[PDB]
Amino acid sequence: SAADIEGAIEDYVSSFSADTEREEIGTVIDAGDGIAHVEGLPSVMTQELLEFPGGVLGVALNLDEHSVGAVILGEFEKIEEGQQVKRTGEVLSVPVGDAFLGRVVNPLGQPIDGQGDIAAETRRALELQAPSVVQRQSVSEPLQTGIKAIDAMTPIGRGQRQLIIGDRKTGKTAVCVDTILNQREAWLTGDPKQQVRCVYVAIGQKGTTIASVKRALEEGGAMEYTTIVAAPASDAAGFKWLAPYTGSAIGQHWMYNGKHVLIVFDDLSKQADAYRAISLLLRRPPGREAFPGDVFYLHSRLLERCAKLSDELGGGSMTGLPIIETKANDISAFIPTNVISITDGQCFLESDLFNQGVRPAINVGVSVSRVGGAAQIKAMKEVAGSLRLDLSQYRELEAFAAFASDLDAASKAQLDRGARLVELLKQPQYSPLAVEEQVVAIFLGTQGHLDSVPVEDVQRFESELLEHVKASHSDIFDGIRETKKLSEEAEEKLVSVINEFKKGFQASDGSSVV
Amino acid sequence: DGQCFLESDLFNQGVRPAINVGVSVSRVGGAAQIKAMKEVAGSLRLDLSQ
Amino acid sequence: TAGRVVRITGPVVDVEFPRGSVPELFNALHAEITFGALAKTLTLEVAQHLGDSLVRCISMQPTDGLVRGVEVTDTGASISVPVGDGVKGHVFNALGDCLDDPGYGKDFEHWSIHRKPPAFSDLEPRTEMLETGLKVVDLLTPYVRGGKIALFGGAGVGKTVLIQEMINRIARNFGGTSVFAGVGERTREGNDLWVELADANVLKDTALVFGQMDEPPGTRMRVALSALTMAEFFRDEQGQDVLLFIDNIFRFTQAGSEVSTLLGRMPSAVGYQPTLADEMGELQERITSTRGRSITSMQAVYVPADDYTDPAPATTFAHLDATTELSRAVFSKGIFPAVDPLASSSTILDPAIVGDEHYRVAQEVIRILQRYKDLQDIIAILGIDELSEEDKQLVNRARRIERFLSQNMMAAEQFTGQPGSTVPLKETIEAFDKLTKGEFDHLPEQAFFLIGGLDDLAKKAESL
Amino acid sequence: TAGRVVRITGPVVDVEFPRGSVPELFNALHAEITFGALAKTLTLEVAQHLGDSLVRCISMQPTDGLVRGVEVTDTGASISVPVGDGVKGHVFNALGDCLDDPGYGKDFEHWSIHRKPPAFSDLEPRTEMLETGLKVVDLLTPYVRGGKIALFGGAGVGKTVLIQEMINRIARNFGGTSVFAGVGERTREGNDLWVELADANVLKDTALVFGQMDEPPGTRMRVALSALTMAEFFRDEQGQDVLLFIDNIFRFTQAGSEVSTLLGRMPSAVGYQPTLADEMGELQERITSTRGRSITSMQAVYVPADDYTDPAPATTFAHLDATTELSRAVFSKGIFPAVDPLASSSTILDPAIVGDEHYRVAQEVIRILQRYKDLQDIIAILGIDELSEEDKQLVNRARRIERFLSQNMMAAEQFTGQPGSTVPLKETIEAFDKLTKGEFDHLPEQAFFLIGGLDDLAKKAESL
Amino acid sequence: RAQASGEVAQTLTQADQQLSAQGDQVRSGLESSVDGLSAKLASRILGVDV
Amino acid sequence: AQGAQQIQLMRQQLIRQLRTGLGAEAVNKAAEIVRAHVADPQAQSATVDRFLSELEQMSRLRAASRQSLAALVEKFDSVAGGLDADGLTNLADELASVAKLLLSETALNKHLAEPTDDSAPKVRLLERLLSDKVSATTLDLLRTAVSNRWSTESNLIDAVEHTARLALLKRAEIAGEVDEVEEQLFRFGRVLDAEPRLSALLSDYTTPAEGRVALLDKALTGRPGVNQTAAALLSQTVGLLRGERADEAVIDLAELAVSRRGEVVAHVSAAAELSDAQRTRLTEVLSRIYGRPVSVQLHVDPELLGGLSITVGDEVIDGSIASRLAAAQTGLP
Ligand SMILES: Nc1ncnc2c1ncn2[C@@H]1O[C@H](COP(=O)(O)OP(=O)(O)OP(=O)(O)O)[C@@H](O)[C@H]1O
Ligand SMILES: [Mg+2]
Repeated sequence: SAADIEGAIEDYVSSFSADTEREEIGTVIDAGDGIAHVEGLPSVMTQELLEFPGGVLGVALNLDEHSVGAVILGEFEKIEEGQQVKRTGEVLSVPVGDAFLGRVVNPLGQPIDGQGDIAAETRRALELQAPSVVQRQSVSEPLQTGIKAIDAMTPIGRGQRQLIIGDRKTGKTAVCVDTILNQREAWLTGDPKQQVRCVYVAIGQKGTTIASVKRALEEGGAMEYTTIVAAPASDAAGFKWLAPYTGSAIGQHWMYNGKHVLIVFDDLSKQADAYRAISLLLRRPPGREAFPGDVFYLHSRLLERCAKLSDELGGGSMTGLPIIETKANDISAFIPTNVISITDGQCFLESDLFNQGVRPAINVGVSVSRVGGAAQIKAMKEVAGSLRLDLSQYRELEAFAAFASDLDAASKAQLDRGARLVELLKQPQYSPLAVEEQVVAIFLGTQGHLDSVPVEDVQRFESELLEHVKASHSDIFDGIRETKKLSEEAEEKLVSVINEFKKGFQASDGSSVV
Repeated sequence: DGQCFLESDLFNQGVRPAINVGVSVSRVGGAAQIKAMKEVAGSLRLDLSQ
Repeated sequence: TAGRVVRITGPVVDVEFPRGSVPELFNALHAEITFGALAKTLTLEVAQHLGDSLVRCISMQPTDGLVRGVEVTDTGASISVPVGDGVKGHVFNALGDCLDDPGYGKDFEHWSIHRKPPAFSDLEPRTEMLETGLKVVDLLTPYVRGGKIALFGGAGVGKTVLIQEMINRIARNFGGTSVFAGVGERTREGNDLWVELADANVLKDTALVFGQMDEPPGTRMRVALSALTMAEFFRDEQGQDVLLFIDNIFRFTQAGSEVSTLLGRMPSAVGYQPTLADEMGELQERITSTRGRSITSMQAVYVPADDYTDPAPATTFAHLDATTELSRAVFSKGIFPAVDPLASSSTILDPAIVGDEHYRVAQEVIRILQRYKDLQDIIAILGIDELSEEDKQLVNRARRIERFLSQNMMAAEQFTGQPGSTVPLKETIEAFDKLTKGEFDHLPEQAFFLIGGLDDLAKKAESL
Repeated sequence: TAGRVVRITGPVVDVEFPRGSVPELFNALHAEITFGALAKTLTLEVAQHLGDSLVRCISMQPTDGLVRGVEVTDTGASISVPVGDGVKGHVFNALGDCLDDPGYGKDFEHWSIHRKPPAFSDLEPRTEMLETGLKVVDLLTPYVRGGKIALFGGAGVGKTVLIQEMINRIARNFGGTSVFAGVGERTREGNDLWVELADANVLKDTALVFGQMDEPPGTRMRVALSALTMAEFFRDEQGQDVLLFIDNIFRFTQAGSEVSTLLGRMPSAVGYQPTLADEMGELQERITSTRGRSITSMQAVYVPADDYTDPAPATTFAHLDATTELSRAVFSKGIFPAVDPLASSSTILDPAIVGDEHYRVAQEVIRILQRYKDLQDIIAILGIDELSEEDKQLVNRARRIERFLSQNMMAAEQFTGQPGSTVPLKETIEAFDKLTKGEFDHLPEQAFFLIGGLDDLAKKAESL
Repeated sequence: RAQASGEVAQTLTQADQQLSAQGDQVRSGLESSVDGLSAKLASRILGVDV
Repeated sequence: AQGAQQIQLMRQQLIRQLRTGLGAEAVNKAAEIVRAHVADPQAQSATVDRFLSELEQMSRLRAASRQSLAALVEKFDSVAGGLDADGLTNLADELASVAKLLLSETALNKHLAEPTDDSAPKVRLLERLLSDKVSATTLDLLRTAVSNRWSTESNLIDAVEHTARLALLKRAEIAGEVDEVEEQLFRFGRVLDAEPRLSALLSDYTTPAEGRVALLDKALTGRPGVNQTAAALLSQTVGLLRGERADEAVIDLAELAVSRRGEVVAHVSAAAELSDAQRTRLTEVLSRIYGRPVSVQLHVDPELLGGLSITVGDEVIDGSIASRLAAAQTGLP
């Protein structure tokens, strides 16, 4: 192969030199359940990185006059009473650089995917200040998630902090993986003003689930701009606590360098659980649901790194998509309440909607985005303006589905429109839609072109129509993409092509749609 | 190995001794019955729950 | 003489002082984090005396990087905030540090944020209505001078536009000022508010005091007190009526709860701090009218689990004199300021504080609007034509009333150019008396949109 | 340099050692109880180093009879269990001592019960369906060959019956090695499983490790690890496909909670230990299958208080590919295997793996059942006659679908008298497509109860 | 896709074998240079020529 | 392309694992080389001399108890000016006797230790129960101690016991045997570090103090090699442990002995007992580094592969060739 098999080692032996620097030592006096108390280390600083004899690492987290209670970062069983603990003079820091794209790294920045090392451009402390009020800018650029429901009803603008919140197996990781996949078109442009770099932080997930997500991203082409900061359930509570901060630091390095980042925390509930475990093991006073007093701060300190920077700082942005698992759809629990308060908007996913087939299962109405239309392109803003009111009216009218003969003409029309809009917002997994396709699809429904298609066929009628437009009338898509608005001539062309397609469309019931 | 969940509501209704057939169960089941009783009452609990 | 940090458990820092120099409670102490990446000057607020010359403090800034044995210097006074005309037009944090212009106000007069409420003999024994000039507020839910107003709402319901409107009205009509106490701000929302106020040119009449969410709970708990201290200086020294916004005073309660948990105090009923009512009282009692000048406050309130019986909202509402609820449904109908006339309420809408004519007209308007809200279902399902003639007349009158509750706000002047209207209370009362009696049921509905008073109604009608 | 017992509190024993001989964590120590009635060698596991050369240990056998000051000798290594093909066909306890033949594996290769999970580099997702023959499982919660499967349930809803049925449906024909870890389950059912396996000649290919609930917390903690060590040996050192049945994995976390407060840990929510997630995560991650080395693990999970929001089941959910979820609501209605079709889920139920036909039928069944669940509130009060015609037809569909998901399982012959049945996946898909589409609306609903297949449906309909 | 997966799997194993051996070859040169590398490392740690 | 990247990553994995194996073999060979090289005595001496050349280029009491103990030490310093050798021995013995009394009479210790500001009542109890039974100097210090407030009751004992030690140390100062007493204290400390059974037997304070003192005399201090001051200090300590470790206590006593004389003990570990030349060089370099006179105490540790390690205060200066070899091993890419 090459001489490097020896040469590298040579470079080490020629370059290696363990010099004799003075060091402050502590001694482990207690050790149990992932926490080690270290007597000594007079000059240790809070959240410092202590190194234990067996190559183990810990974070000096409680400092008393007697001992330093440190949370051990893995390999806890190798810690014993009387062991020597050396202090590294550095607060928690992680390497950061463009080399992390396509890599799976543990919360310390060390690769765990089995490939080579990562060439770090720099190091960032996990607890650096978030951008201040004066350093930010109004959220005004869309971050197309590719999910019609989110992009139409609760748009996410880069610089925003949108919470995907819902019970288990409701479609959250699916939504965030779809969002990551949707950025491939932006990535292939090569324009940093469009490129979105993704950081999927997995907290408390099993290794095979992280592997499944990585496979979904690779088969979708998203792994060339995505890093996976993985803290699998096998990892110590310290890693589950640090993983969001690791991912946030890796993203922040790009963000301050003019790039746009997309951070997915999945989940922050397990982050909170790991922090609770650490706090209770350190005997910090408990509160509601046993969480420490500063658990809110734990999440806030994190999510407030996700900001859009002013043009003086390069204009980069970091978008947060924390994922929270709500038990029995109880959004009033402690952590859900905290993160709903922190975040700028909420996609509430419900298992009832998932089973009804409303998957991706965003409960529109209850779901909100405080950034609003500022996070939408003009085409989607104008097309999807009436969508929310139509869906609200449909949910009001749903009790009348059996008496459509007895309702007013306008009410029955609203019911029929709403059913088709609901079918329109449905979307298959791992298949995000470009913003132009979403614009055309929502245009079909809001403008009434689906009013003739049967409900059960709407999903197909959309899917084919776009498949037609892309292949034959791409001028519409190109116009929407390049100009960001649905021009009148483009709208007329779109209506003409919709009508032409209607004639050739075979409804599943055998009827004709014109 | 089983429950005999006695219910106050059933007790008042005159269903005495108050076995809520649905919740109650014996996981030893037919093994703890004589063959005549097992054959006669094989599905009795499930029939009553239904 | 200077203390030494002996314990650091997250935000909680214990400081050992020489026996003769233990700082008294709520004093601000300064510690230095010399680590390069996290270099800082921590402001620790003395919270307890533990004995043996130890004091337990809540760090107002993240304690990461703090080292045991680092010198802690006592300032000798509690957290002090700059006060004066200079605070107007600038954004401050809970500790009085200017965020948009660092080092600004460090040479102003500084006031401790821990001030007793007015003496009992100095309080105003009679509630006085605040004629803000908005038709909806002045008629349906009159505000209380020196009182507290809950501001229920959200995104896209014009809460920020209403805040701008009230800032303009307090600055222009009453010759007063405003202090925006951003408890638990989303830094994005805080920046948006700062730029919106600067663009509207009302920033010069408002002092912003943001305690962001990213800061530890000490600052989120003390920011309301800091902003209220600026408001108190304006009220007592400058002699100005003030308008203290507090978005969101649930945060303040929750920051108090988190601080209580950190200090080790046993949680109360629903996990709230045992002294919840006393903290809320110590905050709210200072918002009152004294010696002819008043601090009014519009305090956005979050209701956990939508449960008004929860300890936090239950304690908050013991002090709230009025309740303005902004509605998405009303906002979508073009009816700015977007106040829901039925969900909103006031505790001064009584025949005694307001005139009997005022109460009668307000109750008639409420009755009409409630009847219309009931008929909305029939209109939406069965159609307008399925109503009776009396029902159709009432529907027309209610449409016109609810559209006349809209107004050309001063905050909208920046968008359209039309000066905002300040409808006198008497004019609003007589105008709505005319509306409820059908004297204007023959004008088109578009005539009633965004117009202050009968003169504007007539002019717009003639313009259609 | 032996230790000395200082402090005994139930299952927790504190041992003071000489300074240079404090044992490492998770080491096995041997004390001796000399009282005649309870004389034994007591195995402790070092759980904490507590300082001053003291360690705190969790006793594996009951501490009844242990005396303060008794010599405690350190084994120098963690608890080791026998491994190899010798373990197949025998019953072991948590300590690796054979029960059906005492002193049997004492000379086999011994592996520590504690080992790190396989590295993330060696993990790949599993997407191969395991046909069990149960209609509900095969249709709505398809199991993954080499994946992680769970049978959640309340108390006494049929977890043991269903896990025994799965042993009957998966292991009887299995060509590899099976391991059954009875973690704090009932000893009667353990013996029943032992005799059932012996009669079916599956015992020769099955290793049973029992830590049943008569044992103290130490065994109920370490027995799952002891059995998982044998499973891991078969996975790694032999490459044989392995089945790993565990009943009940909740007892692991419950034993950890039982010893939690005696170890000095502050209790977390609902009285669980603070280390619930990490402790369970290590064990669960050791169970995964690595590429080219398959462990098909099925874990009966107990849900305390029938509350699926309890921290233990909720945290366990993240560790599983397929999760059948038995519910007392379905059990009360007479449906056996008692699966909640809506709450249960599987990651392999995608159109790309099970096919478009299977996926469509499963999603239509779930849709009908969810609509029925939403309507049950209306039906109980307003009556079925007031539903829409489409909704009425859907309700009639859904009742039959719920009853058709019931099946006469082989392991439940003593619950129903009738023998078990096996339904091919193709027949299940066809039958449920017919139901959801209507081809069976004319048959009585009781014809769909405990039948298992279309031929049985026709026969029972004719018998009705 | 199936054909590509099969061909890539065959290529991978072919490569796994070739690598394996290539590694054994190199392992040799490795054991030849181990002596010099160890001498250099010992000299470095001792602070003087070994 | 994914398969191409897979084979490329397999190649890189092979390169990395072969490099890891080569590095492991290389440092194992370097370990053998150094083990052979370190065994030489001249080479070992040269290595430690090189280490010294490299170096050439370089309290648990809380506030109230801390201040009270400082005041008591100041009072002892004031009194010691007029003391005598026999008087100092009597002072030490009487201070130990009052320490024993306080330990035995827990109620007496608790009221003599209450944090009350009023000293008159306390002193009144004091003299009432002990005035005519002890000398004057003793009471003077033995009261100063009672007057001052203490964070905890035990601290008061730790105060008087502390003085009880100083009385003996001052005696060593009177005779000029500071070096001899320190050396004997460290010898006894290392002796008690070994044979932990003896340390545990001495530690037990439940048994009568006289028995422990007799055991110590029979084992350690009953032989002519024990210095008088060191023997007295050990007897007093063994009499006043109160659950503390014997080896722990005696090494702390030696640290106090050196601290009284302004020096700080630096524990040094070496492969062999270095000669006096590099010993005095080590003392000078350590004092220069820390700006304070140092007393080096050696410990035999051939496992250090001919290197030298120092630990003083909370700081360490490690140049042990074993530690350097371990750093080289773990530093392999
Ligand atoms: N839009 C969708 N259309 C169809 N199936 C979907 C959709 N979104 C998700 N699913 C399926 O729903 C199930 C749950 O998906 P996912 O893994 O994203 O859930 P989650 O909310 O992240 O839950 P978990 O807590 O298990 O991680 C999976 O089978 C996924 O394939
Ligand atoms: Mg997920």
